[PDB]
Amino acid sequence: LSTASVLAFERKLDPSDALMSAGAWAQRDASQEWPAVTVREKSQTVDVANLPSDADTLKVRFTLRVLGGAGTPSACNDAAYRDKLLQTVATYVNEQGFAELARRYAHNLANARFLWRNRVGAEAVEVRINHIRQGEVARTWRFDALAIGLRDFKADAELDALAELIASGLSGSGHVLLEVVAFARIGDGQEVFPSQELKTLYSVRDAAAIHSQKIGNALRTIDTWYPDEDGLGPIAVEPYGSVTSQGKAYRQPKQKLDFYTLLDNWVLRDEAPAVEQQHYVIANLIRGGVFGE
Amino acid sequence: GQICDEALQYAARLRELEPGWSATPGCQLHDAEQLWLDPLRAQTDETFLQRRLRGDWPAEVGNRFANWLNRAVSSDSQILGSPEAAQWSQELSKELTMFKEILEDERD
Amino acid sequence: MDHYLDIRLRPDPEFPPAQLMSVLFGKLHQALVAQGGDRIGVSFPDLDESRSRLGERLRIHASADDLRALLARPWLEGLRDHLQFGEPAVVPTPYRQVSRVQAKSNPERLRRRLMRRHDLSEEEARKRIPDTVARALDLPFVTLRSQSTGQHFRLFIRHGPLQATAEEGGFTCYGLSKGGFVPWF
Amino acid sequence: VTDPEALLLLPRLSIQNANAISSPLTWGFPSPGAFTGFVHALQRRVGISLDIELDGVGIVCHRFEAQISQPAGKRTKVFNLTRNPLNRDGSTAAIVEEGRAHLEVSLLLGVHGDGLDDHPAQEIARQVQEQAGAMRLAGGSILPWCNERFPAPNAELLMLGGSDEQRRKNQRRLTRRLLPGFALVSREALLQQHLETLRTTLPEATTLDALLDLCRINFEPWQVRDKPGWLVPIPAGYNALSPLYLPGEVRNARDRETPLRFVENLFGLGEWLSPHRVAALSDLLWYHHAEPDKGLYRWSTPRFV
RNA sequence: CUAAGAAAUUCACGGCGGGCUUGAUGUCCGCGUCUACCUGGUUCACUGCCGUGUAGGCAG
Repeated sequence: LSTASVLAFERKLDPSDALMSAGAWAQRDASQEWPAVTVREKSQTVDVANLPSDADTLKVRFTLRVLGGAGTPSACNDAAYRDKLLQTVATYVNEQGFAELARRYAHNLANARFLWRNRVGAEAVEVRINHIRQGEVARTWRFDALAIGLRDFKADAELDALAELIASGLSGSGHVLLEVVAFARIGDGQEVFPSQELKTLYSVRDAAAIHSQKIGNALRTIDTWYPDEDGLGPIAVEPYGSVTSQGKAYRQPKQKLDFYTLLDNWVLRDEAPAVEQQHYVIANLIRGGVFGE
Repeated sequence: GQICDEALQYAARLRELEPGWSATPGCQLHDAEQLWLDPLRAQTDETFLQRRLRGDWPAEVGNRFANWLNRAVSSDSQILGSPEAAQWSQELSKELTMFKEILEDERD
Repeated sequence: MDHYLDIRLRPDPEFPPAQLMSVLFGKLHQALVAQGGDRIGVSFPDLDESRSRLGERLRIHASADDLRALLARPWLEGLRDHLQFGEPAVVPTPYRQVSRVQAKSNPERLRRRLMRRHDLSEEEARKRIPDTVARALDLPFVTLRSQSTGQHFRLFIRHGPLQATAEEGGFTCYGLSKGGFVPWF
Repeated sequence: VTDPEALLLLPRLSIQNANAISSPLTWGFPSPGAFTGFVHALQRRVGISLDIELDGVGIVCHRFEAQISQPAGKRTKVFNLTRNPLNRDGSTAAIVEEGRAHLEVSLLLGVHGDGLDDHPAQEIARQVQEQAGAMRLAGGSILPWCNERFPAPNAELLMLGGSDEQRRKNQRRLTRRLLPGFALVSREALLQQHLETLRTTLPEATTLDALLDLCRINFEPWQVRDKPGWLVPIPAGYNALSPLYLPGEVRNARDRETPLRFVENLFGLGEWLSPHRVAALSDLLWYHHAEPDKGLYRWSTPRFV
């Protein structure tokens, strides 16, 4: 038959905004008096993040909670479609629980992809990941500098613990809350660049920061096998796999390798694709949106 | 068809003898929804003036034509029991798509 | 010069090639001002004059020691994972220049220039410098950050006429021609 | 009747002090026979030297203002006259009533000859546009362009040369400059079937004409019937009531080289349809064809739908 | 070669004097707008410069 006339999915892996701060190196344990990056109006209207003279490194503090329960949709019209979508995602998580998806999300949390202009040219970028369930730390994590990369993903001796934590949260059996901060040495007075509004830079109170949707977009860079090639690296999850920076929308509707074309014969026609395309459809269900007509 | 032709004739007669179309006091909505009855190029246009001065499509025009077709004929929850109402709805959708394809080439 | 290094832009899902080209060009200018000298030039092997595109390759020309010094400097730090490098090899070629083409494409800067240089008025500078003095360029460009002012500027680049032989001349701190010629291949 | 190779568009054409009456039973827009005669006169002036032919017209009527007035609470109109000079004495004796009108028409002419074969494309249009500005199109002078936004857009559009999607794009590009107008086309078949509809008592054509263009109000045994379109009565050519004559036979002819006939108007039907509602523009060209065996001398538009 | 071809509506003028529109009023009851998103088009095909002239190197 047909799909739902209206159907939608709430997002998972909730990001906040990332408050920027400036400080000195080897002060990473004491980032509680690092002054926030102030935007000033100095004349041609420019907005430059003037770091202080006694402050070289940038620390971008944000938080991330994963929710779980990616199967159940928000508001589905058809009563005969919700149960078959739940059965589809249930057989998916029963044949192979999304541990490789959680590994790739952990690798997204490894290198500071949420930093976009403030990641290039950096000497060393250490992300510090906490895990807080009651109001204090449970098992913190420190990350290396060569394991940062941008495309080299591998089973690291401690990234497997972060990946199994993200999988245990996303499974739907107890959510997690991670305070992800990132220290990076950029340059004294060098203009680190957060997001900008309609120049007007985006600013939460008494600081500058990055939008939540930009950090989420940087954090869901999972998509590897799209039919054009896979040489340049992984792109971010999108139903049509679109990328504005490269400038050409991939995953064309003439081919049936798109998300709307893969789910539609996954649930109706029972044409289950390969494990990478099932990972793609499921990772396109962890980002939400308004599907259907 | 006569209603669509009268609307097209009014839209052609409006933007022919009124060259005033630019920034001014009380001209905010006359740049996006006014893509049909829009003036020529300005005197202080920018480099990418194909979006902020004159967008190259009737972007707000299609929803307005759909809303005008929905308001001009009070369709109910039982207006498709036979093909009589649904055929008029399909003809209205086709006429709206044709008017959209015609108005898309207006900014060029 | 006789030794060239081809640094190819790996295509990036996060950034267009113009973005990484501008970042590597800024790091190249920073490495050249940290090095000094007038002997290092740049060339763009994947130039397209029709599409006004710089391509994905940056070919630096210097001696072997300058390439071997710039390989081991932190001017590539953080960009080793965005790029792909070849080896310092000998050039196989006609010669051409790599020139920066400025323009007075803004009448307002020349209006304030005439006000500062002859103590005139705004209306007299408006009559003397009209708005038709703006210069259009069909040239490719890179976008970098400014020093004294802080507004991002585009450098237009023009690859000059192909001449069979080279002339003696120095280079600027951007790898561009200030008299020098670079071999085109 | 031959389909043209090209549709030479004559632009926005303000003509003043035209003939409004144009027929013993109509008073509105001038006759389309004036337009076909205008194109034949323009052919006789420019086309013999340009080695082309000119047959049809597209009558669009961008604006139309009559010289009329509604006198003091009446449902009719009267015509504005012009004061004539005096006789041998100061009589102001004869006052014959004829109407005037100012109309902005824009014609499109069907070309047949050696348009692109031996001549350029823009130069022929420039020559015919600067030739049609020194004559009169309906009984009144063709006003030239002296105002601002200098158009001169005599689009000498080729039709039979090009692919089909490019040809449809050319038609919808030429229809863009017919933007507020209204093309006039004959509907003889519509008047015929509307005559067969009300043939229950007496199938007179002059009664089916005089009971269609009106608003026939008729209640429920409380409405007016649904308006099928913008139907107008037009003169649709002449009809002879005297046999043919010799050139020098009939006293006081216009010239003694062509024969004379005593004729009488024929009243056909017409519609003012928008130029978007036609498939091709060459469908709405007015040609005049004659059958000198009988008395019919009829202008019409073939392929009007 | 067009219901073709042709055409001066002119001169003058006191609208004007008056006036009570008014009385009264119950708008009522009730509600799920939801989910997602890289502004890094150039918020000016820039900005003060060695000579009033284009010839530039210090966060350029």
